[PDB]
Amino acid sequence: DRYQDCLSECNSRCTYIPDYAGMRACIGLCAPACLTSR
Repeated sequence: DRYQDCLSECNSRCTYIPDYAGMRACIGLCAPACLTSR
């Protein structure tokens, strides 16, 4: 589903973030925004 795909690439995309806080927040908000925007 578009949800799994988006989240997948999204996570693996923001996974490059060295900061644990920035990474968790980025991926944590990326999904919600993606689902609400998609």
